[PDB]
Amino acid sequence: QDFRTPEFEEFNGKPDSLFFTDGQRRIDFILVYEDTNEKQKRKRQAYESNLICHGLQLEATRSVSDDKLVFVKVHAPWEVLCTYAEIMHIKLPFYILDRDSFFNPATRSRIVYFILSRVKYQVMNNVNKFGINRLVSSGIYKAAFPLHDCRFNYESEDISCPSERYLLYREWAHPRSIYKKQPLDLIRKYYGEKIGIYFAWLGYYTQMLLLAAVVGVACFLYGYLDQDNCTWSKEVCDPDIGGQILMCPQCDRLCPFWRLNITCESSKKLCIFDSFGTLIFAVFMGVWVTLFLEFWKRRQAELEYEWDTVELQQEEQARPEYEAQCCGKCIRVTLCASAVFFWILLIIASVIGIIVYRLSVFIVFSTTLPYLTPQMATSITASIISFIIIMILNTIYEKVAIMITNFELPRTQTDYENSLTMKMFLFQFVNYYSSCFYIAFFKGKFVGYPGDPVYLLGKYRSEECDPGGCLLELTTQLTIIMGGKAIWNNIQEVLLPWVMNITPRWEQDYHLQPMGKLGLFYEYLEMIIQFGFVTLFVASFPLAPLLALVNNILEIRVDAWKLTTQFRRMVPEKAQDIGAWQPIMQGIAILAVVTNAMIIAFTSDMIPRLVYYWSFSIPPYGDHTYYTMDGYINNTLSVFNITDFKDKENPYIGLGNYTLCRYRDFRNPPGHPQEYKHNIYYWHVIAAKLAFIIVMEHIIYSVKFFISYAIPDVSKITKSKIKREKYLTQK
Amino acid sequence: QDFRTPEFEEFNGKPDSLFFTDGQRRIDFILVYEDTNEKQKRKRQAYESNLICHGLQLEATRSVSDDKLVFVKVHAPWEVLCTYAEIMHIKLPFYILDRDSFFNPATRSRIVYFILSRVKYQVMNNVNKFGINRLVSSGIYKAAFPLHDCRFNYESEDISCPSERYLLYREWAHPRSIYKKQPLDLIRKYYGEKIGIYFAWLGYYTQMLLLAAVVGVACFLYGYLDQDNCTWSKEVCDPDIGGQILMCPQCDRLCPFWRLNITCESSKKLCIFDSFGTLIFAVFMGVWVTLFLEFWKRRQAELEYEWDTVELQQEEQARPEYEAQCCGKCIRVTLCASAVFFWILLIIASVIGIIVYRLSVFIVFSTTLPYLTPQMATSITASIISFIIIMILNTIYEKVAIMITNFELPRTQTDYENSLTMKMFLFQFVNYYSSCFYIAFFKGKFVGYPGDPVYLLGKYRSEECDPGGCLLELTTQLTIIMGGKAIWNNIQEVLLPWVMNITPRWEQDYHLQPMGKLGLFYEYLEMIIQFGFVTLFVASFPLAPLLALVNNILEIRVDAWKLTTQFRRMVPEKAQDIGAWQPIMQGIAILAVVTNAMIIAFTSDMIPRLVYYWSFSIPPYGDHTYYTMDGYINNTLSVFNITDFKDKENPYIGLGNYTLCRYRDFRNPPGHPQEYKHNIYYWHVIAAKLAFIIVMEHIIYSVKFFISYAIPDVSKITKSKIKREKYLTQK
Ligand SMILES: CCCCCCCCCC(=O)OC[C@@H](COP(=O)(O)OCC[N+](C)(C)C)OC(=O)CCCCCCCCC
Ligand SMILES: CCCCCCCCCC(=O)OC[C@@H](COP(=O)(O)OCC[N+](C)(C)C)OC(=O)CCCCCCCCC
Repeated sequence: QDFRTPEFEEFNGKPDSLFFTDGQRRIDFILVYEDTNEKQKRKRQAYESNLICHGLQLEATRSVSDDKLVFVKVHAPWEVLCTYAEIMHIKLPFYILDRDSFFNPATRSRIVYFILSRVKYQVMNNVNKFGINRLVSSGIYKAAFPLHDCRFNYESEDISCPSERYLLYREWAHPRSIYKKQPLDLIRKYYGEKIGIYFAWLGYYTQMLLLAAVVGVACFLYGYLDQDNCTWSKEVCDPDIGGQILMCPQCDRLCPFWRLNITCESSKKLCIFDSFGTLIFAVFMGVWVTLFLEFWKRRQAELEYEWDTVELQQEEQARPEYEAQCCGKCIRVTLCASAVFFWILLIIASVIGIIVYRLSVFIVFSTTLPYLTPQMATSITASIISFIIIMILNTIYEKVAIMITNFELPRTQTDYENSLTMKMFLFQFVNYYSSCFYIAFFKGKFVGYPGDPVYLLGKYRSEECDPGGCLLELTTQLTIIMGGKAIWNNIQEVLLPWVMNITPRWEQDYHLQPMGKLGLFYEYLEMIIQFGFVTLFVASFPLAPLLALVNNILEIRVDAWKLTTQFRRMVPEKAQDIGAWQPIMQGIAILAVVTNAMIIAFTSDMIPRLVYYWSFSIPPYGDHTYYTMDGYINNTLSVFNITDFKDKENPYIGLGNYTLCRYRDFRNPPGHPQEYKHNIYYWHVIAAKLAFIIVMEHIIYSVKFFISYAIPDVSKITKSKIKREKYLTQK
Repeated sequence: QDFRTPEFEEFNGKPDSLFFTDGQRRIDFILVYEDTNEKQKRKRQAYESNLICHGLQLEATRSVSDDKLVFVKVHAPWEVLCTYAEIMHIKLPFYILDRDSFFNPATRSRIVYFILSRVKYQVMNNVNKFGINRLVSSGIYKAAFPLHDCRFNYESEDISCPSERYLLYREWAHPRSIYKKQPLDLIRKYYGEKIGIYFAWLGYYTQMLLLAAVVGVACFLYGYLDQDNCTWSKEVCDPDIGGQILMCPQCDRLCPFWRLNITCESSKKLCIFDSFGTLIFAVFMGVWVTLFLEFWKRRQAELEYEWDTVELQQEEQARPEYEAQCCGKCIRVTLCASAVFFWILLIIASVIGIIVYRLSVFIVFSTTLPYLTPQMATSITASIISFIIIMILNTIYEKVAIMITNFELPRTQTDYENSLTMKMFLFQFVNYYSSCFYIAFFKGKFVGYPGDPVYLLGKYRSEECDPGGCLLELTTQLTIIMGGKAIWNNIQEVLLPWVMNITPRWEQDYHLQPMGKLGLFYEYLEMIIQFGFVTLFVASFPLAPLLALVNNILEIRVDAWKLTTQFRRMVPEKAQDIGAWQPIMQGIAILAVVTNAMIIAFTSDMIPRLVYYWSFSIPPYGDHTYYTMDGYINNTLSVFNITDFKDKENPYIGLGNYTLCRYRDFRNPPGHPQEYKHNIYYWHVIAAKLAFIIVMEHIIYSVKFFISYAIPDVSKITKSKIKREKYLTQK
């Protein structure tokens, strides 16, 4: 009730003062309020009473535009600065040249934020009810933000203070400054080591993506230049050889007998994407991943020394919702785990809907066709509809997961962000990569011969793949999803405000958007999901690091322009690493080695070509003299006489005027004793596929272990600097 | 020259005083010397001068038995105790009840050892030439040991001091106290947290080996009880079926045509060791390994809290050899790496000598035979000769590796122990497990059909395996090596001093053996090598954890009796973990998952039995009705008509009066078009083997990752104790 703030001067002489009316002390925080309201007014006055009794100097100012709002300028004198600096253990370099400039205003802002989080506001209905975040959650204060130095598109009128926001906008956040390196010490000094380590991680990720994109475009150029040497494509759309294959139908009855002449252009793309260049690129990408992780740990330790992020934390004060709300926690985490499991089953049901749509619209496209084949058109529209489902479901799960982790009770903001990180990454992982996993590993891998086809649930045959392989469909789906997400983000964040185009400093900072309690987390998530698209399916097509590099180069500058201009100034924090995203990245790495090996083995369909080249064109099995690839299509596809194993009994007879069809499997001809069991060539191919998985997995994992053992976790320059600062501190 | 020690009292009133002649101050160290000698005498007197000038109180005593030796009792007063306790940051619990008993004499001994390592002994030929270890390396002091409390087999005569060595011998080191648990706080308090963490690791290793041995003897009892249900053994030594197989010869000419009747007893053991019980045990042993590592990290963090081992280290003073001796370091480490690579190539040449011996003595045993077959006798004598070579080579490499790492120059004792650990573990690893790796993975796996056998170097055919499999020979080799090492250590350390069966305290402690600069390191190495025998080849036979448990139970007590009675009292040190042995153990774990999977797949020969049971006894391939195992031997072994592919041209004709032989491979009969290429059954078996490797490796590694994620790295009780001590220290 007593000890009100010093009353309003409201002079508004300079538009950007960043100082009190006496001009000798600097504003650190701004607290905004308005004026059943009498007890809240007593509450605010008691908070300011305990605030002045703690030692912070205060001032009021009524707003010149809207007289309901009152702005409270908060300054910390030097004494409480030294006491709470010794309390929270801030590392310092020494310079007593200016007491005001000894602490940069980021450090002053986090000191005043610690003081505002410690102050009790006298409400003892529940005893010891304290906090500034409780006041803005209760609504008696609207915000407790610090101030920006100046406008971004102008110069600070005060020549005393540095116009650091203008310098950061001119050198880092302008889109016509996209070529310059990020000034990382300015970003750290102005925004804290939680934002600075994010932008350092993003710049380093951009450099490693540049390396991977250079090697990927080299391998893709090798494939595109060596697309003429490929023999099986030239054989499959030779009209004499592939035109007379007469492939067996794919659906039950409503699909006609089709020839293998039609897939030529498809195979003319497919040899660019399943060649030896993609194998060399995936074997490179494993080593690139372990280089990425090891040099990230080196850069993280270098930032840990240089930005002194290991300073001692506080006791991690609980959330105001957890203080205001408080076997039960066990059934709560069980209920939220069952909810996220139910949502994962919903996205699996969406994938099954994509399968059923693929079958039905393939029948429709086949009957409406009389360039692009019906299979490629079916795959393209399926990928489009699928990606639209991905966008709808990830927005809906964003809202639902916010509500789910708000339903259960975490203790602090760290545990809240960790639980939200876990469930959000789990559904974003499954939601983005489940369709690609089904295309790569479970599409056409379980269908039988046309005499006894397999039925998944009855009346729906499992979808058959093209005789070249399902790698082109996986490439189409992956490119559609990744490019659609990149174009969606570059229309939402970049194109929208670009196509859209006196008062004091605190009033200008009020008319902005706060960053939120999560902050950079969502942005982090995008890159992590993008990381999986770089890493899990890199053998699908090698041009994914180039698209990721373009999206990352634009993402750095759109995050910079969002953070400098759009968002309010946040309280600077300390962070030694990115958080849970580094264990998530290591898990994605360890899984994606296996995923790349299984994409080259099962999906890419180059191991049958290698086995036919080395062991099946030889006089024990083939009529050729030496190792050669011609005659691959005629000796690969199995022959089927029309003898249904089975009650309709007419899948192919009603439209068939030819007695013999061919199909993509490795089984015996019908004249054989074991007429439709698996051939010796099938088991040769399967043994070679699993041997390739074992050899590539063990070689890549041993190389990654040896590289992680050979590269030190911290650089020699950083060890020398640590030794030098220890030796100078000891004296 | 000045400030000599206070002169000799030599009263020798009590045999165990552990106090000075005044009786108020406790002896902490004993420095022994004797008396071109004049400069060394001046050196010793200058060392004692700087010692008394630092503040330590000294006393001399001439020896009553041998008058050349002089014993110097070293006491630290309370002032220098507090100053150097604040210097080296010793954690304390508070009790000023006795100033002498505030620091236990282990802490007093390590304080006085720090002081003796800091003191400069005035020799400024090379400037600042300092250390106590330099004096005992130079020979002017013989030793600088602390004192034991009392005799082990008697009670201390002084009722003031606790007879802690007698209590430790009575409760921990006596072989008639083998059933009691180790008193770990007494071991830690008396011997430092370098010995205490070793014995805690050994006791915990014994408990986990007890668990693994219980499950292993359960699986072995399942195999031994279910040895009658096994069908292929009953078929192979049925005289009607296996007696008429007439297997094809193994060597070139001097091996006769042998029948498969002879292997019955061998197969009667082999079904005990390749059954489903060993597969279940290896799948269990992966989870047991990750449980071992996770609960070891939990116990290590619990000891880290309880024994405060994380206290701040000093600057890691260099070795006296490195101070006395000092592109060059690069060529030195290159030369020592080439030396250890040359020695590894020598042990590979010894393995090749074992191969050549196996072939030649199999010919000799086959010609001298007219129970045990010649193959089993050949394997047994080969394992005996091999194990003798292992013992000779590991002793010789122990001496050679000491000389090699003494040739190159490490800076400190930590780097010296790490380099010796690396090269010693590398050769002990290769030396112990190379013969077992060759038996499991490269024995009989590369031999062709008897028409075109393979020659490794010319005139020597690669050795063929028995049709049951090489798992019995691997079991024999593993049991011989492990039991021979255990019996060798229990004859050398245990049986030898057991079959072998006034003066002051410092004279009794002098007539002992010092522990050495390496200490427990060699003992550590044995358990680590034994750990590989528990882990890498556990699917060979499941009774290896039982033998390891017996050897570990005896090893705890022989290390206790060595350390309490035989060895001199060492200076207590601090250690947070075991050292390099924990990364070495994690590497052995990660390798041994793969090694167990490849032992079950390639060596165990149960995947051909499963494939014949499920897919080759069926009317597509077999004459049987349902899944059954009878007819495995007749339908498994390939048939060979005598048609040599090839200049001797008579390997089998000279002793052969039968036109048809059978051999252990999966190839076609001679009437086939592809007469001797690999069968469809071969590629089915190979694909099933590699699928088993992939499935078991990914399942075991995912289970190990999920268990390492599910179990916390530190216990909840230890977190509560850390919270409580932090909350009490904050007040
Ligand atoms: C861990 C993260 C991603 C896991 C993805 C699982 C991949 C599953 C692969 C699969 O379904 O293959 C099953 C069969 C069929 O072999 P394919 O060569 O696909 O036969 C169909 C191709 N063809 C129509 C031209 C004849 O192949 C086999 O019989 C070999 C089975 C080996 C499976 C190993 C999976 C690892 C499980 C932990
Ligand atoms: C990493 C630590 C330990 C590594 C140990 C390496 C193991 C090598 C296994 C091996 O040599 O097998 C080669 C062939 C032969 O298959 P087997 O079934 O052994 O044929 C001989 C058996 N038979 C006489 C009854 C007919 O089998 C194959 O063709 C499949 C080759 C797959 C090799 C995977 C090794 C991983 C290398 C990094």
